[PDB]
Amino acid sequence: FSELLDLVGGLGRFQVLQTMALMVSIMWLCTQSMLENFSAAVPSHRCWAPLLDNSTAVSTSLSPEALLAISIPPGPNQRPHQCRRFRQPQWQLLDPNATATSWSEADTEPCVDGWVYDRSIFTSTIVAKWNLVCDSHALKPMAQSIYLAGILVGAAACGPASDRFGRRLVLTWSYLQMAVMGTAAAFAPAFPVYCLFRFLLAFAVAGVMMNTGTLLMEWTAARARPLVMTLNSLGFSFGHGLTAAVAYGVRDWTLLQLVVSVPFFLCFLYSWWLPESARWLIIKGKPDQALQELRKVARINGHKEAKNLTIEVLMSSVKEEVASAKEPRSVLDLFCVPGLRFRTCISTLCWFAFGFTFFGLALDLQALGSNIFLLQMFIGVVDIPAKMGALLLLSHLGRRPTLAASLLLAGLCILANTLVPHEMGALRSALAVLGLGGVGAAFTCITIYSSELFPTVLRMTAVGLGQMAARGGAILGPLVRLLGVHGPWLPLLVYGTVPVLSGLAALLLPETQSL
Ligand SMILES: *[C@@H]1O[C@H](CO)[C@@H](O)[C@H](O)[C@H]1NC(C)=O
Ligand SMILES: O=C(O)c1cnccn1
Repeated sequence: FSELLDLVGGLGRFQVLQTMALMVSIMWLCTQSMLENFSAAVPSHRCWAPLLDNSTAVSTSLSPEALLAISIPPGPNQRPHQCRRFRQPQWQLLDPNATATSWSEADTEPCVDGWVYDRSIFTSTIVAKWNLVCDSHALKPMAQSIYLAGILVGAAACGPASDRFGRRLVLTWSYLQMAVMGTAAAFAPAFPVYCLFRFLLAFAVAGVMMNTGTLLMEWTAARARPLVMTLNSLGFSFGHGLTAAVAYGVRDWTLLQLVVSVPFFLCFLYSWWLPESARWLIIKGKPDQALQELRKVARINGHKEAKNLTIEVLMSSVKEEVASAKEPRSVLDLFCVPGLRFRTCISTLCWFAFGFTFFGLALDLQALGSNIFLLQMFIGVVDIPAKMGALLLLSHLGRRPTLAASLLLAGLCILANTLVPHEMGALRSALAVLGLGGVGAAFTCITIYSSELFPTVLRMTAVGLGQMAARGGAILGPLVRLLGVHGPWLPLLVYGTVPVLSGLAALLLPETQSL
């Protein structure tokens, strides 16, 4: 194909503008995924109680700090209980002689009148709107899991649809669906409806990602292709900083979810001016339209050789692409061939480790450290040098030790976070940030390495299985957080163990750098 691109400008003004236009959309797309650190933050809470919250009653001579101790019992973390209140105010508990043995646990009752939430950091969040606390605590990670499951299902649908209807068309309607479903999720009347709209938003997020990457590749000359996928990878890195920047200014969840969605109407609008993939048009038998796209790109690049092209030139020069239809393959082929079972298992395990660990940890930063805004910023700031250093080491040391050391770095940082005492919030934050940096570096490695471990006809099927396995593991990410009831160290132990074991397994893969 690339000879046509060289006649048209294989890197130039058009590809520069296209890369910029698609990177901006990827930034906003990243914010959509990261939003529920802020849209679904858990403000500290207690039961509603008459002496504290019905100020219209007879006036109080005591201070709130005394009334709270008189009204809400102490909880396990030596702080006011989040799910119980005294059935009758415990005036006896104010005296200096008093003890916790002065009341029976049967003297408490659950929050019949509902909860009161701390408004000092966030004005509102879905947790506070629909009382996703106490017996309902499981509903937050369920919502996160439903979003990630939407991404899995949308990716499964995108492939067939993209090959039938074209890269640009599916990208266009994906942008529209993101705008519409995000706006709808901002105004959901009930929690089931919020879940439905977040699922349908995720369904489109998958389409945007896949077709962004594909439509960059099918318009970029090979000499510049590694660079462009590196830039596509940094779009998400800037998205993390953008999430921190927007969420710092917009403390109200409806307004936040609306503000990050509105941009996709603009993305939808300018996706109509992008040219459709010429490879796809020729493969599907429409060289007359492909000629129009090619001459359009040549005009954008200010070129002069555009006069030379005709549909016969296209059909003659793109034969090498047209021939690709003759050799179909399937996922079972990866496991039936005895020499490839081993590679497939270990590689898929690495993909799974990336997805599971990242969307396990990155979606509860409120638990990993002291300040969520700086945490969300720094998992973007550190992700950039992690990725660049990964590329350098992946060139100098080879694929095998770089992937192994990256995953082991991630795992050992996350596991160390179970040892560091709770008082050292700064160090706990730093170790979490470094762990997520290692996971990003490992993503950079496994993307490339999975493209080299396999023979050329199975290459695409193997990368497909890998990315689908990452999508699948991400669903289990949030659900494993429910183990925290047995101790906050246990989810960290799981999130840390998975990358360690997969990193050790990666040492068994063959090195694919030629020397
Ligand atoms: C609040 O106190 C007023 C005092 O007159 C009382 O009439 C009202 O029923 C109380 N409401 C609640 C919810 O306790
Ligand atoms: O690893 C992936 O490809 C993934 C998983 N869940 C959500 C987004 N991306």
